Amino acid sequence: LAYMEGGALRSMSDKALGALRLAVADNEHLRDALRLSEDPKRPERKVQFFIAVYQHLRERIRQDIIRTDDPVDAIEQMEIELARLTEELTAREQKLAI
Amino acid sequence: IQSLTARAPVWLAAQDTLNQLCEQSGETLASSNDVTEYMQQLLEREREATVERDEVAAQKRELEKQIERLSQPSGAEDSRMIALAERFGGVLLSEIYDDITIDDAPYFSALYGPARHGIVVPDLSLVRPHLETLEDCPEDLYLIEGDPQSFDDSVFNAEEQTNAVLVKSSDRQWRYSRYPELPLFGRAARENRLEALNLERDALAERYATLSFDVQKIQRAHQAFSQFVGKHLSVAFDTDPEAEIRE
Amino acid sequence: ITIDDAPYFSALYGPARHGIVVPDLSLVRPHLETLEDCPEDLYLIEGDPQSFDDSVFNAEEQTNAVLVKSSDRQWRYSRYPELPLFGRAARENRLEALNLERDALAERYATLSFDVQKIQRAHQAFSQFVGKHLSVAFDTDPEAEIRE
Repeated sequence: LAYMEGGALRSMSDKALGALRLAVADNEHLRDALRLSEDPKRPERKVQFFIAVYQHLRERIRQDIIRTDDPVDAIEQMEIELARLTEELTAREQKLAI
Repeated sequence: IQSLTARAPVWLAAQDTLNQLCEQSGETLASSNDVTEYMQQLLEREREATVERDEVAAQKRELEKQIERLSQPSGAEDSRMIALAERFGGVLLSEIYDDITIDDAPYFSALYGPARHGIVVPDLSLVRPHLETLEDCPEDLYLIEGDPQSFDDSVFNAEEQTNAVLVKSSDRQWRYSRYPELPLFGRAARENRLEALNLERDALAERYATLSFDVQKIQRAHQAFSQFVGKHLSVAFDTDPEAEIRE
Repeated sequence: ITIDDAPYFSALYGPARHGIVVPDLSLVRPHLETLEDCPEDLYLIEGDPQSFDDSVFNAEEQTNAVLVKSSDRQWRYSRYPELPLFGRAARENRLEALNLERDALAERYATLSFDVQKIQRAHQAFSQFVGKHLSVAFDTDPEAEIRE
């Protein structure tokens, strides 16, 4: 993005914030951090929000079965878990039927 | 300078995408040809993992089929044994011997032979009409005559031997039943054994899930590489503009 | 034995289909306790291997099935199987059909491999082009500019 004027950057930021609004509807702490982050005179808050995201995304890892501190690398582990749980669901359905 | 600046953003985005894609892999890419050999290695790993996954899946399916075969009403040839059992006022012999001990279970199973799973019908004349109708049934259906509640032991030309039983099934004909393990009769701990089968299949399913996830990961990596090359090759491995622009 | 009655013979014999024609029965009883690898429900019959008399059954023929008084209070109902243990005649045509299917699969694999080879070759040609002529690819003719 180093070679793009500021107006387009503002537009992408606006669209991303619009998406985040829907995305973080459920959470309250992340929602509050986002609501703080839009003050143009406190830029660091935005950065903090990102940290607050990753930080949060780490605590809810459920590290009991996951290890990757980086949430980006935990998508594979969640996919593994969904596959395993689909197998377990099939087994449970058969057991309930019998 | 303006030409290089115009070229810049495309090159920079390309470099970032390529770096992410390669770092995701253990290897670092340096050429279009190198990307092609990486694709070939990806295909090799995929065509391997799929074979192991299918083999594990076949083993798994066999395990669940075996587990089910022991399920209901009392683990037996319940595919048609059910209808064959309630359609006539009889009771499964295996169920009749459901509570026999694990020790007497092998002896009685060997004694009864292929007739272990038979159905007790004191008349044998209820099945006489329906016999012609039966075209969907186990290739060898077994029936015994007596009181289902208190059936008297089938009279046999039995002859017990060490961990086995000889029997004379018909004139000049002997069947020698070696004491089986984990028999048909005594279907109380056989439920425990099908539980053991479930335990066994747990690891099979775990391994199958790991193989399936590996297959999915390789597929997604290949698709990402394809999309990359679709958007990316035009500027891949080209010189850095930023240094030129600064100079 | 004939193909026609082979399913009948198999249905009649049941699990006793697989049996050894030992006219003595005396080598088994001492060795009976000595048999451990043998099939759990081993079947043995007394008869002459040179001329094996028809085995003893109280057989009644139902439509594509049989009922035999196997023993007292034991009437056994069986159906006609396919590819019976008796009358195999080496069933060589089944082997041939399986070989036909395998050979068709191999031919299909060969054709697909040839197609993959051609696709690989085309890919390598494209890579070669983009490695050596991509820079000037699709660009205009400089002769007009030179003349201008």
